[PDB]
Amino acid sequence: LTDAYTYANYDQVKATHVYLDLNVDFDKKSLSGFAELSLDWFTDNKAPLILDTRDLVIHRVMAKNSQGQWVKVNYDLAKRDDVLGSKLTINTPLNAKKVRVYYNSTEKATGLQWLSAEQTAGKEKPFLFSQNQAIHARSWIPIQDTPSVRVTYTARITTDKDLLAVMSANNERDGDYFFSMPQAIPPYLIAIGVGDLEFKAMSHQTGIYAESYILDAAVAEFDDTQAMIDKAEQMYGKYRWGRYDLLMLPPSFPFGGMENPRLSFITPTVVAGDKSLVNLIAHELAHSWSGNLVTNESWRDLWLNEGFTSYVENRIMEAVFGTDRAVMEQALGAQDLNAEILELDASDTQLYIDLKGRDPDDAFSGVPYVKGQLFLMYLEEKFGRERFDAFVLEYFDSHAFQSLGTDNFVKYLKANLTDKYPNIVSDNEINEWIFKAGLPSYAPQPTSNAFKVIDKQINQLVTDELTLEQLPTAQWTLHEWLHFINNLPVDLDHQMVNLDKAFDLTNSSNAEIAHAWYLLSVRADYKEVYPAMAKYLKSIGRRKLIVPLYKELAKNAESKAWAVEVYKQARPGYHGLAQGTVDGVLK
Ligand SMILES: [Zn+2]
Repeated sequence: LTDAYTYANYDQVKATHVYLDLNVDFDKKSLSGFAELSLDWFTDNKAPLILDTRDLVIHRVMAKNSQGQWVKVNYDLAKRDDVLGSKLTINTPLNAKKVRVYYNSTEKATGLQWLSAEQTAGKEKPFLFSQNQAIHARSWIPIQDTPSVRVTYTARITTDKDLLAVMSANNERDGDYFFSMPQAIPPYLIAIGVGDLEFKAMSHQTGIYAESYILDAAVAEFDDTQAMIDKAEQMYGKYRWGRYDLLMLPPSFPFGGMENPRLSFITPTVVAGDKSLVNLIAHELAHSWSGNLVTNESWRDLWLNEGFTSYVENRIMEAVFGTDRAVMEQALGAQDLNAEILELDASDTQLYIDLKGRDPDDAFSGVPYVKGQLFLMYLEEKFGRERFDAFVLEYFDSHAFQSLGTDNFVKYLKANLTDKYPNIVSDNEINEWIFKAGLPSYAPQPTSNAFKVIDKQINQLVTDELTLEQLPTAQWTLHEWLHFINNLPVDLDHQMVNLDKAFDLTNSSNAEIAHAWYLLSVRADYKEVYPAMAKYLKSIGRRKLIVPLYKELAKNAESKAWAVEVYKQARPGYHGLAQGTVDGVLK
């Protein structure tokens, strides 16, 4: 029961399957039908089935008694929590083997985005998609929303004729689809998308679903993913899910992607045209092992997820693209970790983070990913890949479709590494790594030559105050451009213009570029890139591409006001998960 946030008494009862009978109503913006949990009881004496819910409407609850008869049981729907929602206590027959809840979700459901046909690319049909991480599955599924509880699911979804349903299971149009996931997964991984979707594959087990405009552009961009999976299997074990597809969501998607088994939800912001932001997909394919195959039991073990997924993400990048692309990305990333540790509370920089009773979304940083990566990179360098990678492979094989907590990871990390090959790493470096704030100083600090030739170059003194701009720009990769803009000095102000007029980083195609540019601009007061930044902020709603922009922007009361004026235009359209965040950084 290492886990607040769940009213679910997963102590005595545990659901092993979920049959969903739902109807997708776009006018009422609600899914309505029923959830049929199949349970496994541990205690011989009577106990209630406690389930998590949110802005769910309950019609009736049934359970199967000692004689398989669907009898009506009664429930209590507790007062709504601000973060956990309303606890549903259903009074179930001693050992009820099943329970059927009849409900609907409401449009205020926090785990679902209802996009009007106009907020879509087709402009003709609306679009729906889920995001159930961390604790939003309950907003449209009465269940034990806990990463500690894994269930298989089958689901009968009803939609309109001329709309397609997708989920994180096997899809065998008409408007009557039924999906099946025979693989036990925690709820945050139950996902659904409905819209005017088209499908093209790329390989034998990889394809894409999208709105046509981005379809072929997307298939041209991730046609490497098959490679990700073959190189990834080589070192990490088999891809136990069968198929791996990509679901491009509309520009409104708040994140960069969700690792929904068999169907990763990807932001359109990565279809750049040059394959530069592709580590995102290598990153979502990494979850297949960390955070999907083996999942954190609570949200304080969230690093066992992002950490390892970030580490494996890079490896897959080295294997298919080469270690120079690979460490060019570890550096670029470690620079932000350092920047975040600085703006962060010296309590959140810990790996086994304390949530303090916060929202699993509020309490969220880059820490567990990069610091959890440097951590495993530390054990790599310490033991070697042979030994480290054999261990990591067993680690995934041994926890196949299981849950794990920080304390136990340690027990295993010791019994299978740190103690297997003794006297290399001490339990002080282990404890220090996962429990203490900031970085250990002896923490790997990936360094990229190419980057660092640039470092030397950024030294064109006061400005064209040694060297012209006849640098190797015409050879600069996306990575090499973010490093330039990134450690370029914040004292260029206007001084800045050669830069934009020569390379035009303002109207820069790649979004990452546009980002780092406006970030630096507003910092140095390059006040010139405010209009382009406006459309940018109004257009895209990915958090990690507007959030930090709204932060720096909202730190000069005169500037912080320009924010509210635009955030009042871009506000509608953003995903709730984003609005929420920007709503706080904008006072
Ligand atoms: Zn992730």
